[PDB]
Amino acid sequence: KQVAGTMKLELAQYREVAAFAQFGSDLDAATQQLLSRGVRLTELLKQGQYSPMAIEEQVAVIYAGVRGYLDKLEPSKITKFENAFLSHVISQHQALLGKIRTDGKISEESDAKLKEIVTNFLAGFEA
Amino acid sequence: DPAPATTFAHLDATTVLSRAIAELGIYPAVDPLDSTSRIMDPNIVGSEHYDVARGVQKILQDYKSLQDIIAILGMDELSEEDKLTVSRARKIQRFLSQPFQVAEVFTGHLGKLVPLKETIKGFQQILAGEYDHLPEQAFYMVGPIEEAVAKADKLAE
Amino acid sequence: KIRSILTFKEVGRRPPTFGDASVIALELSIIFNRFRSVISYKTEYSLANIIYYSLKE
Amino acid sequence: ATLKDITRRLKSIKNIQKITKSMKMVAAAKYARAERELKPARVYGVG
Amino acid sequence: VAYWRQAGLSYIRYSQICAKAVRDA
Amino acid sequence: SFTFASPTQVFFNQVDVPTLRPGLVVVFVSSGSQLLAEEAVTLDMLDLGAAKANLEKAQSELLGAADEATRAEIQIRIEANEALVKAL
Repeated sequence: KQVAGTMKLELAQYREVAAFAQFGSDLDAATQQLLSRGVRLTELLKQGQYSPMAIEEQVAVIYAGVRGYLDKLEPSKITKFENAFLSHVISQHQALLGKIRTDGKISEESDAKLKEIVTNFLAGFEA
Repeated sequence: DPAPATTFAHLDATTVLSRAIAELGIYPAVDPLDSTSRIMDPNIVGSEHYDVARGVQKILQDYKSLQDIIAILGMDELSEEDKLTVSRARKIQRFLSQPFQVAEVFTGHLGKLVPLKETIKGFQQILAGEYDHLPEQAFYMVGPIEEAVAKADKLAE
Repeated sequence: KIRSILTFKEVGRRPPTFGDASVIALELSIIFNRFRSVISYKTEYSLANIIYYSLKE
Repeated sequence: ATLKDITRRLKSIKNIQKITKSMKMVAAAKYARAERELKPARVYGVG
Repeated sequence: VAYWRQAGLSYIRYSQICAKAVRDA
Repeated sequence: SFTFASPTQVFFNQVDVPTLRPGLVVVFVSSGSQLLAEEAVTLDMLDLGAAKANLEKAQSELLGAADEATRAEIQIRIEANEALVKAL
């Protein structure tokens, strides 16, 4: 509930504007940011088959998009990012995922740890 | 139509042909965006085969969704990114066509059979932009990708 | 567009400058459209001035 | 004449209506810049 | 005859350069 | 009345004229031929310690090299910068 509300609105706002994503090279920063964010969130809703996700894993991925950490990343690399990102947080940061489910939300401490994992990880991934 | 509609569920692989494609001279007239197979699965055909096939379908669906907009507003309105995927998609459409041995009396071209490895390689290369410099027509009605390259030289002089 | 109907590229997207007129002049009545209102329009150094004026209108 | 054909045209002309509207407003942002900048360039072009 | 107008140059290039030096200052 | 304008700015709609040559105009013009100029400005918005720095940089550019008009382009830049420190 703490991440889905935002994603819903940002996608809804994106839907009003998406028609000129390949035709809106000139328009102002506000509508440029709607397209940039919305295209990113759309990629985060893509999913492979036969691997349904725990809720904590879902919210960790939606968190990265909605807090803007993927706004500079090339859209076509997002699915590849998520696969590797999720495998990294599951393999090594099981304490963080446990805490997200323990608390029943992403706390300040969880937000801080997530920011450092995502931002550093993204730098390495887009090299 | 109830007859073919009811038939789909009985199949593992469907090849759907289209008059709109045949009418362009694209033979075999397979709709790349309406043909499916149970085994089109990264776990079955390997990730390389799957990725190129999905990549091909994406570029073709992207072009199809643009076609009508640029028929009115003009190609010139597109970013170099969009018009790059237009030119690429039109080459991929053409590289999907193929002269059949049984169709020599219709095509005027010798029949060609293309190994799976070469099919995968050819589409991979076109997607990667490795033939962005070649004319559209070099890709039409050939077998392997080498014949497109060879056709490009022949169409020059 | 002037050459495709009948050479310089990259004109019109960003507003024209005197630097644009200089580039044209250095390579070498003028015919342009003169702005009237939202709807209406009509068809050594001072040589670069005249290319510039025809660009701004 | 076919619902298929009309559905394709409707998708197409909905895209166009949204884009042409965006172009009318982008040009507005460009013409607002152009009209102000035309002021000094007009008295300058006299000579 | 000026130094710039020896091998080349037009007054347009001269003007262009001077104009840029004023903007950079 | 005397109309004094660059392509972008208009200032007026006794005056000094430097022969055009980069020089002072008191009611600065970079060049040109109402006096037409490519860059006509204040006087207030020129700086200045950067004009001195841009002069020293242009004089360091000069000891090339070599091929005529490069060279000429550097000396133009030097003349312009000299007539900027001279101005303020």
